[PDB]
Amino acid sequence: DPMVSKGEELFTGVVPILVELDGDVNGHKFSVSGEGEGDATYGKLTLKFICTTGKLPVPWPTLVTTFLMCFARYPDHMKQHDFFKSAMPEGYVQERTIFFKDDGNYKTRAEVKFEGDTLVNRIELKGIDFKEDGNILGHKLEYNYNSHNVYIMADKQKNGIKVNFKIRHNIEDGSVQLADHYQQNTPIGDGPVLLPDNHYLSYQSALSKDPNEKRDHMVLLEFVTAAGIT
Repeated sequence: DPMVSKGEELFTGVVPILVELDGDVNGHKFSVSGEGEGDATYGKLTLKFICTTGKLPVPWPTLVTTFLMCFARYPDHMKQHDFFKSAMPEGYVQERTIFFKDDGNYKTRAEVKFEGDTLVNRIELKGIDFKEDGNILGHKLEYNYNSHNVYIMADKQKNGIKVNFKIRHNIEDGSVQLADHYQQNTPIGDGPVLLPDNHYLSYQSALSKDPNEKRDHMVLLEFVTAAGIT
């Protein structure tokens, strides 16, 4: 497939990644810089984020989904389903609203694209209507993360895709904070892009700390594989 080729070809090896986030949650302002690499052949991403403004005002787990679906491993049998890569290198806009149950919401807009050999994820985040002393602004979420399917469909009208999924964040009391994700991706460019049949990505994420790092930070390791189209 000569089309499913240019984009796909960009991910056959290890790709350097840069992530930049400008954040405002209930007027609490913050910036985050991320670096690492992705290897889509194995669905593997390795990232370190730093809050460059000081103390992050929300729990780092809450920002995992916001901080690279073009790095998912698509089985050869599902390569016609890979919207993310087919939009490269001109890239794609990923927008979300993330509804925290009985709390506030994030609204995000990201541009994901190549700048030379680096894959870059530039994000603006706004959060509103949070409780001061809720699970999020009041930092009650454990520093861990659960494995979750992510559901993908065509939005044949924005010439893009819609994505929905729920994240349950473990709270320090043994309970869970739900984060209900609604997502839309559209290509930046005018060229043909793959519009997939319904399928899902399986995600697993592992959070850690750099023992040598004194700034407020998160180390994230993610594995992601496309499925649900046997």
